[PDB]
Amino acid sequence: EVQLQQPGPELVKPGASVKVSCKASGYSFTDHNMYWVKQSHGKSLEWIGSIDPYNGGTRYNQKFRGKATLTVDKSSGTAFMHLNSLTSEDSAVYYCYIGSFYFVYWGQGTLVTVSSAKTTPPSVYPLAPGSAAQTNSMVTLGCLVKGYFPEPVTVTWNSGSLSSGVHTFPAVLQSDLYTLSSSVTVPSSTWPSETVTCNVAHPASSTKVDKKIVPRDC
Amino acid sequence: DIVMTQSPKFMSSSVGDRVSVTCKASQNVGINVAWYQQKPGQSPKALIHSASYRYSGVPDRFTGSGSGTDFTLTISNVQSEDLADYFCQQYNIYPWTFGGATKLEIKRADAAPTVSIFPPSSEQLTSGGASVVCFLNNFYPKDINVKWKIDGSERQNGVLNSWTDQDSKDSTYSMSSTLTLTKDEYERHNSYTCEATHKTSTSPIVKSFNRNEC
Ligand SMILES: C[C@]12CC[C@H]3[C@@H](CCC4=CC(=O)CC[C@@]43C)[C@@H]1CC[C@@H]2O
Repeated sequence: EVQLQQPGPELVKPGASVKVSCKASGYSFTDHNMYWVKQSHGKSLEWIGSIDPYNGGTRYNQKFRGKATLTVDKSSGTAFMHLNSLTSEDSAVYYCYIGSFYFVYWGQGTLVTVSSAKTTPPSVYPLAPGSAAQTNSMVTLGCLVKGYFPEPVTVTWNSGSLSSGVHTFPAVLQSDLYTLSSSVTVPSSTWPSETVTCNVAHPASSTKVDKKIVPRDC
Repeated sequence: DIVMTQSPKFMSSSVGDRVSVTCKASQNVGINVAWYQQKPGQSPKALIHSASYRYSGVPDRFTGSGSGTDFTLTISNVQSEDLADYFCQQYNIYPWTFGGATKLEIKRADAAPTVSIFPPSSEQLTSGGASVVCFLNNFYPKDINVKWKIDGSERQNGVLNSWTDQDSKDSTYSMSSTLTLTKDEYERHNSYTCEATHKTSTSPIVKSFNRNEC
């Protein structure tokens, strides 16, 4: 089945370049043009350009000419978008996608952050109720994911098998560091008697942490 | 370049109501207009091509109309899962261009926030910092205020707040509030209070702990 796999997030210094890839499978590669699209935080979408794997021809949005260069490597079915002279204006999710009358398929996008600030792994802190407890109710637990750069982190609960009751809040940026929290709500009869664990992944620093929530010690 | 001007920017609808989003092109684009839905943290999903052709797998509650410059996406019998951004795109002429997103909120009965307060973890205390977290979960409508008190005194510096997108299941909102202090300031005071003020009540929901106190 059709897949467009794009790599994970990129942090780049101002003035540098980045090359984002889009690996295609599950269909005949030359059947479809590959479109590239920019989504900046809270702005709309911008078509960057397209490339046609059949003949290698390219078409560019004039606003991106001189800045984006589209190539394909047919031997691995991979399209590439090279972006030079990067500034913070270029921080965005970059997408590749294909389409026809019959379907449209987008890749998951590659977040590119253009910043001078350094990568910093998160500190992960369990949030457990202060000695208060309750009977026959719900209990809300949490995880504080503090002091990291760049975005994103991913947070799951019990490796993602706890789904309902979960709120993961958008990170806040302060002085070159992000902080977010996540809460989970489970019946009081299931915790602390059954384990609840917060899983935090920070791909930019290759950080993976599991923080079990344990009752506060008085 | 064709400019696609979308309206309204925000729309609010009860389940079962009929919503419509309009998309006005600055020049004629025939019928080469598509409509997209994008839920938070997800890639865009095509709904409609050629202004009125629904894609395979899209519910029949989604319809498109219009030609030339005026285009309209209609959602009949709106469902809570339809909460998303929506936007149009013209692909009649290069460069292809997109309208700005319309955010659809689904209406629901008012709910008071569920408030919980959490003291700093011991592992954060060992590193010389102290963050106090308060969750205000699953409330409607989206407006809400939170106040911190330290030993009964209002505390305004050092607070950072964050708000979720509308919940896909129960159509509510949540907010997190974090008060961050040095370990020293945290250990110079005893009482820590989170207060939530929401239209569901004229009385704040108060939540507290003392730095001692089994
Ligand atoms: C523009 C579009 C991608 C390109 C598609 C278009 C539908 C019509 C179409 C048919 C083709 O065979 C070429 C690609 C195109 C031109 C899609 C509608 C939405 C999607 O973004």
